[PDB]
Amino acid sequence: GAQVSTQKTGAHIHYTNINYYKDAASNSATRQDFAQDPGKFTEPVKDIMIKSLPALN
Amino acid sequence: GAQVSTQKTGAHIHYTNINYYKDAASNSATRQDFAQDPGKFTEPVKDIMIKSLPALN
Amino acid sequence: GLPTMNTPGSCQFLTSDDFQSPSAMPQYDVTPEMRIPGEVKNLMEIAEVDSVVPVQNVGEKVNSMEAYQIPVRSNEGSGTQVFGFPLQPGYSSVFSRTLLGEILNYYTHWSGSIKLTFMFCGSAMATGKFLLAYSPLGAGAPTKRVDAMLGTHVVWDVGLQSSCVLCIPWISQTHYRYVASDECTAGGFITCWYQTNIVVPADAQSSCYIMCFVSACNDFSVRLLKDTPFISQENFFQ
Amino acid sequence: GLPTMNTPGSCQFLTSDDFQSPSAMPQYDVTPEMRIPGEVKNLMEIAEVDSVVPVQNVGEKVNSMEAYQIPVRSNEGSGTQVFGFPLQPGYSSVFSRTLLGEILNYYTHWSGSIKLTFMFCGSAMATGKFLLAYSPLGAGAPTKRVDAMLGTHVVWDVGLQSSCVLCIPWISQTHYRYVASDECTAGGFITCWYQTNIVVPADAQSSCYIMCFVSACNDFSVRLLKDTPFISQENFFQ
Amino acid sequence: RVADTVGTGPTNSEAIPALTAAETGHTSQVVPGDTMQTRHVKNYHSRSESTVENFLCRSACVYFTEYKNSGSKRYAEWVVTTRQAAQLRRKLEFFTYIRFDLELTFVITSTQQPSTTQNQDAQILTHQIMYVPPGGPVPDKVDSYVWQTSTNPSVFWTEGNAPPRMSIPFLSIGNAYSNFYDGWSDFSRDGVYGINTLNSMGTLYARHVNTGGTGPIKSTIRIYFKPKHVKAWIPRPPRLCQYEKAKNVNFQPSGVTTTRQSITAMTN
Amino acid sequence: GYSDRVRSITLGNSTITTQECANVVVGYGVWPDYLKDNEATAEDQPTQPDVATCRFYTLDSVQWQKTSPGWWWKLPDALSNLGLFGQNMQYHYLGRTGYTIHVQCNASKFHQGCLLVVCVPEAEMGCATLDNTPSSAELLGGDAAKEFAGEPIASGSNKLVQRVVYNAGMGIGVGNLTIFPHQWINLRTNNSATIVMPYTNSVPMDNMFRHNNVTLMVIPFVPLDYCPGSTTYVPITVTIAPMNAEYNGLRLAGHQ
Amino acid sequence: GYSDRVRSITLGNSTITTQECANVVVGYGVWPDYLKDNEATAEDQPTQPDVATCRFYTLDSVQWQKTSPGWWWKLPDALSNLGLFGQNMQYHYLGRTGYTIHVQCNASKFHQGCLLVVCVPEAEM
Ligand SMILES: CCCCCCCCCCCCCCCC(=O)O
Repeated sequence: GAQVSTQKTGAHIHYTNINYYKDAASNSATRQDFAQDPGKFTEPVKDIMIKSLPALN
Repeated sequence: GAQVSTQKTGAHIHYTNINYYKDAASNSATRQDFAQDPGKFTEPVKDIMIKSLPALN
Repeated sequence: GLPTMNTPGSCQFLTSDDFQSPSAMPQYDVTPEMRIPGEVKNLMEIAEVDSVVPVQNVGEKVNSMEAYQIPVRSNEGSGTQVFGFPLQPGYSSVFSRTLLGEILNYYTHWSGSIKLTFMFCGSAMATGKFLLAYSPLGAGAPTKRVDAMLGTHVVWDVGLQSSCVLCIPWISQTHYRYVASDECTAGGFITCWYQTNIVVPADAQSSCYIMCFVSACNDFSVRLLKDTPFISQENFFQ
Repeated sequence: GLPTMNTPGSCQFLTSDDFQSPSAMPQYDVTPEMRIPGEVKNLMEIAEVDSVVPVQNVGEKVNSMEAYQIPVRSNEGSGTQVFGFPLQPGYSSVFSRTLLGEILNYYTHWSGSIKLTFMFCGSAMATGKFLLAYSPLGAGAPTKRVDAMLGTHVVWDVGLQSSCVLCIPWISQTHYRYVASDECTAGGFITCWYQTNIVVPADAQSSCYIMCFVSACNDFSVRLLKDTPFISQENFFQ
Repeated sequence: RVADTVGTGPTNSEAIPALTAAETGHTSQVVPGDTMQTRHVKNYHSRSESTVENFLCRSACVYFTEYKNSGSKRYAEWVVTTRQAAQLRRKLEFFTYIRFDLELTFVITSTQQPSTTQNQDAQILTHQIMYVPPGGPVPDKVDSYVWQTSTNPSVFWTEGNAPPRMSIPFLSIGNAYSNFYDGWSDFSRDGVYGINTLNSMGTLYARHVNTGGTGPIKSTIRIYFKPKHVKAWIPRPPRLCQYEKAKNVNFQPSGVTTTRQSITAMTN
Repeated sequence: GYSDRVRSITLGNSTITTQECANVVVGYGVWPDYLKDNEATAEDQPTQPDVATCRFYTLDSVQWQKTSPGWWWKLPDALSNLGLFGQNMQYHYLGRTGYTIHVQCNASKFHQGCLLVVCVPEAEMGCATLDNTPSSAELLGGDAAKEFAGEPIASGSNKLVQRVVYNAGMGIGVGNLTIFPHQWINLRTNNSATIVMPYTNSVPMDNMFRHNNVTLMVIPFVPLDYCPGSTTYVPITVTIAPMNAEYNGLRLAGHQ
Repeated sequence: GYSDRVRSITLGNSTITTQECANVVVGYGVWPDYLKDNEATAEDQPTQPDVATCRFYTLDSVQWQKTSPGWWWKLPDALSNLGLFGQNMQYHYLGRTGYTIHVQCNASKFHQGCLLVVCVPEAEM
């Protein structure tokens, strides 16, 4: 059961990976996980604030 | 004749295995055989006993 | 010749490794299998079976069969404590040598409930009521019956069925408690009290005995298997 | 036995290498995951959060909480300069210890805009107007308010909202500017001036303070991760 | 992919993007275009090195110890702790809670030690590393039964080839590793206080399997840690201080930052 | 119409009303909630005292002086002897709860000062002596505020928390306390700060007496200062309300 | 099969098991229940400690002598300093609750005695 994935390349090409162990802890790291969400740390406050309105009214 | 099986992972992912020998005694151990039955050692007695009835009547 | 790279750790020996190696004898014809009773697939099933507990493990008592027996007698005042032992099965002296404890000495982490079974061994005429209690960690061990009653407990009556089961609920912040004693996780305190004085007719013995049996419940589990502390050899045996 | 060739570099150890190796323990059952607040997926998200700036980092001021405070007072003549600091976050003393600067000390290249936030901390009655300006590289640092106005600037008024944001546009010939100071790429000069004299009623203090907050904008990015300069050990700790 | 700036044109308006309140604690989020006229620019920049996994997926040497083929100190024992190396400790400290698989590489180098003995002949040394879980019996001497390792994971290495490598599953009683614990070992609160209370990862033992030659040989074993499959939560500020012990966070007091000559001056 | 500044919070039989406030902050965007059955390690049913435990509790006020390094409170210790909530934890081995924090300071328009109200998970203070861990009495103050010291603790060979303000006791820069959830009280713009915290911990439930989850800290970045004849005493009051409090492991009272 | 005499009552974390018992008596044929909204005088929401308050509590035993006139207990006073239930009433101005009573005496077949266990509303001494 071979898996085909994209490679890390520049902008302005696939690598085959096969698991040979069943421990699942013997796999490679998940380097390609480019997801971010600053909503927790920034804009923590309950009532939402618009970009251009008086902050306190 | 490749065989695809699941890996050992946590809860709340497949490994390929190919046999290269015919002796059959050269294979890997069967670690993933999670079957249990305490009925032999516990509740050995012929007449079945219910969880909440007087044990002797 | 396909090009190949060598990974770090090539030509190394790991005790717990699973690989394919060539048989010493080719095409051996193995002897046919036959039906055998009591087949075993899991260690836990052996731990589920009850094991006698040497509760009175003091001095000469371990040397005699008196270790297993727990003394009880008719007494002037109700509320005296029959016995007290640590909750954990693995480290405590009382549960260390039992079936479940011996299996645990093999594994680093343990999880789930323990069933304790108590069988009265007195005359038919003898009658009595005892209070068996488990107290949750972080509270000093109960020193009186009133304190013990606050901890979850089962009141037992002698007569009719002659055995009782106190089931200790798992109450741990952690999913797994170390078999080795841990300051972070304290299993609990288990103690027994007289709910009422033992009563006997004239010509019947005042003092009787109570045996204790300890086993793994259905929820029980283990992890991180390790070498056992008890077995050691100075030299290879002959 | 398939024929195989060995590549150059076989049996070598690379710190940053990604390969498959056999587990020390076979089939371990890992503890189940549970929900935790403030989960982190990217370092940049931490840099977006504002960090207090020790703008007055001179002498005794770093030892007291006076480092963060910037002094302001009513003055006879308008046009005096409140403060001046280097644009780059990584090398400059003023931004080196801040959240964004500390993350940058870890990475060799940095890219994108910086948001600077200024909050007046004076009495309600106190009023004033200040001019916050950024001057593009290759021009000597502004020495007068007229020179500063030529560089892009935001005129701020105290009262109503008590905080202002000066956003520094990225203006670099290169896509990436080195975190380490580079002769080739000079980030810029950031300076503040009095647009008008601070005015206060009798019984209100003439002198107030202004705190500064520094953060990565949405366009900000980093590359070539490297060991940080600040952390060092003479010996392993015990 | 990094967000790309939008082109803007001059306008006079009631709306006030630059004006905001620090008191709310909601970080201001304003683009360069709101403050000044800008031009439409496309960005191909990628936030692909800031990911927590990329930042923490590199081998670092946590600790090294020395043992001798002859003399009193036959074997070396090290308790397994992340804290004793500053670089590994500082990056782990960046998150309060971390969950991660561990990759272990051991590098062993043997140096001949000068001696009075002559015409020495040296067969290739073989080195054994054995890891013991809490409560496993410790070896008391190099020739002990403990060295059989029937119930203990163990690796044997022959000098002159690739360093031995193993993968470790996430081992914790807890759902996640705790970088900082604000707690006492006991209910009373009289006792050791710190992360050391949650410290029970076991111990590692290294010995010469065999002695090739009469002369004394000293072997250094270096242990390397590489986080894998990383998961983080509750991020913490940068430490900002030199470390002092691996059992506590005790610190000599430190100035906030390096000091420039004047507030106006651009020179550090 | 309505005002963003005006607010009214009602918990149990206690209601809080401030004419002026900065927008309320939820620290990780998560409201406090009762524990899931899927995530629950303990078999025994939990006991939920509901409104009894979940009410505002007012602590002893402190005096803001022109030279006060800082004031800090260990929150679990703060409510350890207050009402039914103090009684329930003493009775029970395991407790998990959300916490509502409300810090109120009142000053004249002429007054000028800025206080930083930050709640930090797992803050570990470090002892002034390197070879000794900090004492429990120094670490936690019951019924009384513990105060930061502007100067570093002097050389010593005894247990003593290191209180220098810039390190904040954690040996980390004071300015970077922004990453922890926080709310700024500026006398010209804000009357009081409200922070709501989701329960945070690796374990689902933990014994409250042995372990403290979060620590409320107040530090003035800008010193209080006023012209002569103005009120010279300023009072800061901390009110804390438990949220969705639940208890397990019914046990005899007291800790040892 | 089953026995009328054997019984097992489980309340909170306390379980009571007697091999021999007379049939259980409900005094007026009414099970204890929480108060109805239709019948409730007080506007404020009530607090229900659930299992904490609702568990068996064991009192100090007495000695039955050949000449003991009698023993009597005021039940609300009996549990006034016992566990969370003693704490809740001390904290709260109004409390209404059902009560389970279990009186246990053990004797040899040869022994002979008869005890009357009666609960009386509003007894005024
Ligand atoms: C067989 C030889 C190797 C033995 C490896 C044993 C397992 C070591 C695991 C260490 C994990 C450290 C995690 C971070 C620090 C901590 O939480 O204690």
